[PDB]
Amino acid sequence: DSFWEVGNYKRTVKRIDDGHRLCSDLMNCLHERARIEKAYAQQLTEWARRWRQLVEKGPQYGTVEKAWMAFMSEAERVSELHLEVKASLMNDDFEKIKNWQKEAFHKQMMGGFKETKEAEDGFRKAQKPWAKKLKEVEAAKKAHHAACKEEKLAISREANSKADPSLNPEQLKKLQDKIEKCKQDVLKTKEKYEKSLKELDQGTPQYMENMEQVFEQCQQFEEKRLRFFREVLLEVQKHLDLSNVAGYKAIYHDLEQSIRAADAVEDLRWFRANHGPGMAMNWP
Amino acid sequence: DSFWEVGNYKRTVKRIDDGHRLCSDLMNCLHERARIEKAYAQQLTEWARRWRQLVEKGPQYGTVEKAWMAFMSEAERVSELHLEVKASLMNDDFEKIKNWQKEAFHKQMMGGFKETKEAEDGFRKAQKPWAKKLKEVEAAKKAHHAACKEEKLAISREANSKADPSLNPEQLKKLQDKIEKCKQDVLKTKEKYEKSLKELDQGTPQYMENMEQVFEQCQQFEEKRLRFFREVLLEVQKHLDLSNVAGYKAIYHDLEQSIRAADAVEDLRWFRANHGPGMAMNWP
Ligand SMILES: [Ca+2]
Ligand SMILES: [Ca+2]
Repeated sequence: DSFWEVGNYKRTVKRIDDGHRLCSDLMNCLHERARIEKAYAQQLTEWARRWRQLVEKGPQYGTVEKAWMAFMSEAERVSELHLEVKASLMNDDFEKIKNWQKEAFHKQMMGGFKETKEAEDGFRKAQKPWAKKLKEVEAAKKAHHAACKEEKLAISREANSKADPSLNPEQLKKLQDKIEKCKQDVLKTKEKYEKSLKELDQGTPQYMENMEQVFEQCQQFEEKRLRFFREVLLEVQKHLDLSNVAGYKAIYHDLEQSIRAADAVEDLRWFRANHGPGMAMNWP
Repeated sequence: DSFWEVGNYKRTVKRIDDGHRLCSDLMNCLHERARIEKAYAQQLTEWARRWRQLVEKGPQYGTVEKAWMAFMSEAERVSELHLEVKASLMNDDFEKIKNWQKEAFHKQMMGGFKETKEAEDGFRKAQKPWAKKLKEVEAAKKAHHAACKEEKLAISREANSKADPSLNPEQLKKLQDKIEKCKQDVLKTKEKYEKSLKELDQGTPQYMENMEQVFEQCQQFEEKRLRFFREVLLEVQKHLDLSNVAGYKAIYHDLEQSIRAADAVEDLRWFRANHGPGMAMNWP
């Protein structure tokens, strides 16, 4: 089963479809990654909505409160970033691939892709001849191998009959000339076989040349996809990369500052003035 | 409403109990955030496991199959950084608060922190000599404010008892005693409501003293907690920041590298040699 075996070009043709399917796989892949990012963002948001509420209603006041409260903002900000990845993966990468797909494969009226049919017929036309001059070069192989086994009979039937009491000038003759319609026949086919075999090696270079034709045509098509894949993945890479986004760092620089603004004393001074000895008192 | 109003110290005392609850709230807050970080990593890990298989058993081959495989790596590595966040939030932040909480609030087996009573009883204590005298002054208030109306009750019995059928002198002669004896009381009563009111001011400066003495305790306790939130929050802030890890930038360098490593031309050669014309063929 080598590429040259009549009809083994099927693998090359199979690749045109694999191409379209790989396009869909990659879309699903990026889509799944998008749903995941969105899920993380949504959770961070729920957490932020939930704890901003709980902290506000709880007995925590002052700068320590704000400090605590800054994390809800941090959570919400991270969420946004991840929704940007989701957006990028979807509106950019996903749509890009979806369009490349529709622009590279076209439906055949009957069903299937034109570029696949185009390659299928190309390989047929290019192999049609060499194959014909093989179906017979294969049939002339049986006509011979059927004699090189039919000859072992005229020699076998004359050895089994050579030892029998019911022999006659006739029965003994119906085995004599048979070793001719075989011996002189085997050579008769030994030429049929040997001929077409050389009647094939004179068209073999032509056959290879035509197959290279169609094949190169397929490599050109595959090349466009392989290259398109590299371009796309490089963009998806930059989309997922939050490790270099200055905006991401800003979130935490801001977070810290808030946490530092936390001034205990001031919070205590407040409590003394609004709930402690510092309050006004109209004595008796 | 004022803090100096007897028993209003309750608020300063309730703060103690609240301090315990805030430690717990902050714990669950970090805990939930941890759950979310783990969810994300969990999800990124399934995606990678799923797509490493789909690509391996898929028709994508060559350098491009690895540029694709490179995103599963990114997924697995981002995931680890996140299980690292959870690990910190739980093993470090949550536990740190969990120690500070328990070992700072001596919870008395029966029910109630020994730190609360310390202030509860301390307040009752400092507010006894005052709540005591106030009870005297108070009782000496509705007593005099009763003698002032006691005489004005009899004066309406003498001057308002002349239009009665034949007045009996034996009565008016002593009916004027009622209106008189009253002033003898509004003489002493007025002297008590005024004497006690001074016995009240001879303790006010001492009252406030003992009172602001306990407050300061409570303040300094609350201050322990507040400063502690500032310290533990600065630590959580760090743990959340993914930028704080070098390997983070290394993930997208390694991703980019692999992708760039994708070569169309190269990948094609391989196909031609493993499925195309390049293949070896033993001709007939
Ligand atoms: Ca304890
Ligand atoms: Ca304790």
